[PDB]
Amino acid sequence: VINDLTYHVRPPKRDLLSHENAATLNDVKTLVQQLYTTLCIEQHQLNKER
Amino acid sequence: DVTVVYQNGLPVISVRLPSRRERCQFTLKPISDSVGVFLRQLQEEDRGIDRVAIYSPDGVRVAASTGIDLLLLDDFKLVINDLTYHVRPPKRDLLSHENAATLNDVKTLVQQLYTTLCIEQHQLNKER
Amino acid sequence: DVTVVYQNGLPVISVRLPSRRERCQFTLKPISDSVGVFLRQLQEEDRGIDRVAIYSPDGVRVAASTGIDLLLLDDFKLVINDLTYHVRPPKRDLLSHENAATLNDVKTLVQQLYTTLCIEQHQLNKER
Amino acid sequence: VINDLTYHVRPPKNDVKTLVQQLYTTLCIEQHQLNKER
Amino acid sequence: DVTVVYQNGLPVISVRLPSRRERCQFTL
Amino acid sequence: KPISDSVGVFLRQLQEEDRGIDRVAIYSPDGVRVAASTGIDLLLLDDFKL
Repeated sequence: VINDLTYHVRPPKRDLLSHENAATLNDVKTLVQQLYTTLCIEQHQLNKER
Repeated sequence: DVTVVYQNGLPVISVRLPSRRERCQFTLKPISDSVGVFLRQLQEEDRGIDRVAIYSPDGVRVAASTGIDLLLLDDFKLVINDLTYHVRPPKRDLLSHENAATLNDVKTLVQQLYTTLCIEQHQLNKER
Repeated sequence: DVTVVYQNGLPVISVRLPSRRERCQFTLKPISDSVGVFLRQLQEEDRGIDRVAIYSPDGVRVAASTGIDLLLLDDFKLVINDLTYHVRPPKRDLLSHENAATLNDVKTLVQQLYTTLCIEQHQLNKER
Repeated sequence: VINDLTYHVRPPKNDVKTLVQQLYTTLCIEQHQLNKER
Repeated sequence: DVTVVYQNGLPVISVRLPSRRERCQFTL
Repeated sequence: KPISDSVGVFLRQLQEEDRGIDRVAIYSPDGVRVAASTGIDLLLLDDFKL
């Protein structure tokens, strides 16, 4: 969107990833993030440096 | 009407804005961001917000020092200038109270993804 | 009226703050956080706080760059402009004797998973 | 671009798989090291 | 819904504002 | 001073007199907002929701 001109723009789409594998990999990412938040890794991490 | 969905590992929160009354979305890193950065991002994207603040649902205000993902374990009340929004889709999933079973889930997904890509052939192709 | 709560092994200090008379809670760190920036963010959350100070009740000022874990054992006296608050830290239980190796194995393994995930966009960042 | 003339200046001079392979070996370092120690 | 009325010699225009959706007035 | 000051000058003085204030306004006896450049004497004709 520019001044009153809705240029609808698309990229030349390259997927290079299946949908089910994307869902599994997203689950892996979010699950590691939730566990990092859950058991408070960075506290233990700075505790080793201390 | 505030939602949040995990697209590709990042939480994508989507929110209604006062000026121009368009819903806007915000993709934010759970680790490199505090809520103060998020409120800067709200008042930076659209300057029609006089006051914004995040309320934990006990009425207590979540100040601008906490982590995003620390706040994403709970649902919470978002206050734009007058409209409040108790936002509760953050998809609280860690009800197991067992960390080892979640790591079993981790290696289950990893072995599944290892198998479905036939990646050992790619590794031998790299060495070849 | 100010309480200190352990959430996820982290101290949460909820404060009855000035003019917008609310509870504002602070998610802190024992080690990386210190008094000199805790008071900075407390001054950040309400600009109208003129004089803020903190000390163990026999002391007159606990020092700047005091470790918060040193303060998480003693009854500090929190000082705001009109208000004083001497309050206590809660008790921190531990199972670091027989679940120690198991939980630290889990901590090490999930940190290795996290540095597997996050390192790719950090290599390029450090290269830039 | 100058007002008239044109310099063709000549100066002299997958990604998911690597991540999931590092992730796969991250699950199976410790038992492999404990076996290789013996 | 914009109006303007002459209060004491000055035009007092009153207008709706997007943020907070309160009508505001302007004496000019 | 009603002969020299506008609403915005009074509100910036009320703003700087504290620091813990962020939102200030002067409303009508009705719900509408008196602007910044309005003269004080026009505001002191009647009451107002501060």
